[PDB]
Amino acid sequence: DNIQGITKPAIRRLARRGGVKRISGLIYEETRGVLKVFLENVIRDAVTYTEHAKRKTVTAMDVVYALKRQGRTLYGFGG
Amino acid sequence: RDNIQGITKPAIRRLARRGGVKRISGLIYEETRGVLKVFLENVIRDAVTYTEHAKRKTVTAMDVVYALKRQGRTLYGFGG
Amino acid sequence: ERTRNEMTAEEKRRAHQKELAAQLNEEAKRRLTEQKGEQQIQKARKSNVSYKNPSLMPKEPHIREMKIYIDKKYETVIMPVFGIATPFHIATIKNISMSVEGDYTYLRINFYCPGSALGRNEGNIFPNPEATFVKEITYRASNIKAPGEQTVPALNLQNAFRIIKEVQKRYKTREAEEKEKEGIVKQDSLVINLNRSNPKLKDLYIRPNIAQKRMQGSLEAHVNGFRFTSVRGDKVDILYNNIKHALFQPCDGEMIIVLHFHLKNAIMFGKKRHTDVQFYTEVGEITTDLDLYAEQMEREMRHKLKTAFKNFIEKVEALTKEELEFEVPFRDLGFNGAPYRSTCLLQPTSSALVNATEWPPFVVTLDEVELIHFERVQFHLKNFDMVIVYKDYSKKVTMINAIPVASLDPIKEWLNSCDLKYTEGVQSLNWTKIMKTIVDDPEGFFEQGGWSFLEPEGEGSDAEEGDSESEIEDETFNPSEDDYEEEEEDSDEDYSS
Amino acid sequence: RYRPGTVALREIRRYQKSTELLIRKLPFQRLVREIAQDFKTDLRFQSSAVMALQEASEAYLVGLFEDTNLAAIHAKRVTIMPKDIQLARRIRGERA
Amino acid sequence: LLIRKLPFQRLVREIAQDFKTDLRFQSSAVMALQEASEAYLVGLFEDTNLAAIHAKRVTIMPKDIQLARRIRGERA
Amino acid sequence: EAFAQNVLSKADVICIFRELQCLTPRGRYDIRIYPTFLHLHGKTFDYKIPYTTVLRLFLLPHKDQRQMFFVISLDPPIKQGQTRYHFLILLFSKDEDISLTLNMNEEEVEKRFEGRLTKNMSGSLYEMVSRVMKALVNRKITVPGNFQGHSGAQCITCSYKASSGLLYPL
DNA sequence: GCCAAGGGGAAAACACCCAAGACACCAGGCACGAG
DNA sequence: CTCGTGCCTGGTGTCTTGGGTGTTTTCCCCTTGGC
Repeated sequence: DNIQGITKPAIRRLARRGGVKRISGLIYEETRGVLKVFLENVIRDAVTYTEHAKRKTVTAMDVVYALKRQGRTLYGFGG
Repeated sequence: RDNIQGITKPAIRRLARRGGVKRISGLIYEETRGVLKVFLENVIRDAVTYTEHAKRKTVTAMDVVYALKRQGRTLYGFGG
Repeated sequence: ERTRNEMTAEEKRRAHQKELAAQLNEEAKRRLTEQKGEQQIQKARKSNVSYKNPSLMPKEPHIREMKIYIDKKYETVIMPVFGIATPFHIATIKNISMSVEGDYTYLRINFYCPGSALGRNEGNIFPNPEATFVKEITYRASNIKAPGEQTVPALNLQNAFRIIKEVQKRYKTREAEEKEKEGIVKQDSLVINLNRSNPKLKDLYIRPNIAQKRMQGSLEAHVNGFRFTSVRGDKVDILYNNIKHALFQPCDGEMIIVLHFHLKNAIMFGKKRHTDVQFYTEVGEITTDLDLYAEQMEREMRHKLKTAFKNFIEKVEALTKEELEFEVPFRDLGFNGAPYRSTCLLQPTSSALVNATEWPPFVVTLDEVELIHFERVQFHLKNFDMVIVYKDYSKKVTMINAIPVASLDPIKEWLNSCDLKYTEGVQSLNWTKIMKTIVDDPEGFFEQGGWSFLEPEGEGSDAEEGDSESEIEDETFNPSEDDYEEEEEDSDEDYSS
Repeated sequence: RYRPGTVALREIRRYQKSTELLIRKLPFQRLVREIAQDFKTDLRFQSSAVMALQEASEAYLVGLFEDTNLAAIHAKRVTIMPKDIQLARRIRGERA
Repeated sequence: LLIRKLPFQRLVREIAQDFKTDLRFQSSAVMALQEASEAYLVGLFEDTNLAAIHAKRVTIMPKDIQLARRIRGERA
Repeated sequence: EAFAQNVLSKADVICIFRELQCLTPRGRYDIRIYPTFLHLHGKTFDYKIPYTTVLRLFLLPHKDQRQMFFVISLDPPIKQGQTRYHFLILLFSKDEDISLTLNMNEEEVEKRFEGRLTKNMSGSLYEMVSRVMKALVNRKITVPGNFQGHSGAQCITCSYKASSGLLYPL
């Protein structure tokens, strides 16, 4: 139920950041839904890459692959 | 006759009707050609790109196939 | 192998659907062959006579004064046409314009005539369209008061200009009344359930508005109908019978809780007549401009409202001897589509397919669905469209454009469960043609298998068992005997596990 | 109604298990050669490559029109206007 | 950074549960996720505003996000 | 013609740029040019703009490379009923050709236009109209500088208020 | 008394909805073009 | 060889802007007060 924990202002601040001027309260219900769907796929992939690596705790290496594999790639890292 | 008009308004009107698009501004037909040209240009460039490794001076469906892949337009119905 | 999950939903459904097709055609033939005995609707029109004779026309000071004049009692403009006091009934004037052209004020009067009477299907409104027409009249008068005048030359134009818009809008409005007023059955009453605990709801915004702007009010159930009373004292009544459907949209995932009324007949909100009405209230902050207590109050307020409404419904259902069961849209059975102009979540109810969140409201009484066609259905598409055929072919089909293809199978299943016959077609041919075609010759239509014409000839209907098919250009891929021989070089090298 | 216009066009919906190319093949082939020429000379075009392009583009343009329709629908408009194509392209991010 | 790190981590471990227990995440991964999470929502809102613009409005609505994702092809 | 000549058989008889696509005000108007004003004749309304009121004239190439926006800064703005416009905006295609005739003597045409123009001409409406109005109002044709975007257009895709339009870096 | 600070009232600038109409699109029809 | 592409016409219908709401904010009037 922690999706309810993703505070309205947190979302609200990102919306202001995205240049949105105004928001309708349903955006929170919707935003939480969107966040889950993105997360579901990224983690499932992150899980699978970690599962392949034979580990139970995910590392940034694994998430980079999950996002990169989806074209949602992260920046600022190397090895 | 100029092939840019070869993608005649009715040829476009058919596609838009199929893309579910109902009424069409005259203005659209023109942009469609641009878009199509932009679309094709990227594709043809890539087809040539492939053709050069193959040391060929003939464009094959394989080059187009290998190209549509690269654009997220993977195509089935060609090759061996 | 044999990894398939289960028989495809279609294969199960096919027998019933195939069954429904047979049932449909028989059913269609009787209903329609029987319906073919009914007939069309007539109309009438009158001429816009300003005055019955030259003596009944006014003699007002402006007329004498070479001034453009308006006779409100006769809805007529009197103007000095080259020294001639000439009347023009306001019903002939399309609109007006005025311009100041340096030293002069120009009043331009545009009139209805061929080509100017744009937009109306009434091209050639005129009792004699081949007659020549006074397209427009333009008068000028200086902006400057000339010697001896009682009014500036331009002042007459400025007042005639202003008053014409006034009389014209008043006439247009009285005309518009008659268009909206005709076609309404006199409702007998309502009978308020006096001195009884009449169920009620108070946070209610009516839709559409009665006046120019929205109002709140409360809805009460009475002896034979509802009443919505605005906070400004307006009374709105709904006979229970006249409600074609009562559908209740809980505020679940919606910023409003709504009671949607689909009506068997349209009713006047004074401004307009509507077959659909709503009562709803806002769930929360809709206009945020860029926390548990607030969030919890949302949960409470929703539940509070949700309960209050749910109670109102039950109280009304009990009061109504259940004759008004409030259908609740089965949200997980809803899908994204556009019945009018904008994307919305269409949802099925026990007897209708609707979307009452948005406005205008969309309601499909499944009892009236003759057939459904999934146009544009194709593998390369990402969306498709749905067409509804009505049981009275004199009425147009309804499209439900761009429904996403991911909902293809679920929608068919829903339709299947509703005993609804559907068909698919990559093409999207003209239904207006198809309707007149079948309207004019249903007999021959049914004889050509009628609606079977939509069948994509999936399974072996003997009538057209071979459809329109032919071999493409192949020998049904048969690998020649010589092509298999290269297999021996699958060299047995035990490459490490 | 057994008469022409009714029967064929009606049934063509069902006869059309075919995947007829919506742009005229030669009018298009000439444009392919033309744009091909715009890129480089000596380019022999296999009809297969011409077909590959033609079919992809038609579906692709239909695809573009799917989005364009949405965007028109989005704006409460039936008639698409180039702004919709643009909107669609921008959102798809499928821009050069 | 715009979401509370706790609810965010709680949600990550919670959904992880639906796939598999035992799963927990090193700080680097959860941070990387939020780093990705913010970028996605940023892009989506920008896009949604384009729709808002396109629809001649400033108050974005879920349908704006729906259309954007719909056109974006985020769904199956 | 028959009716027109019959009228003229008893009648006692500057120019009209016909069918002008205006974005502001929205509509199609016929510009009846006059000695000191242009009578923008419309399908319901009409307006006369004294040349003195024009602050500036701008020629803005559309990003489509197929149309041009011609702008006339108005001061005062025309009062469109209650609404008022500080500009006149015209949209014409680069290939929207026309012919114009001045109901003036060639001596007068030469006299006022220094031989830059003739009593009768034909050509692209944008180039032609820009030249004709440049004279009646004397304002020079304002054009964008060397600004041509990454997309090559002489303007930028943007939004201002509850709408989208083009921002031109003049 | 002269000179200044504060609360409040009426209003302006904005994001949004509802109404009208004109042009610009498809539909209808006769003709030329080149697959 | 003749179906497909096109020039021309009328109509609509459907996209544009005008009229309008009420929310977030400022400039102004009103009045009391301190040196």
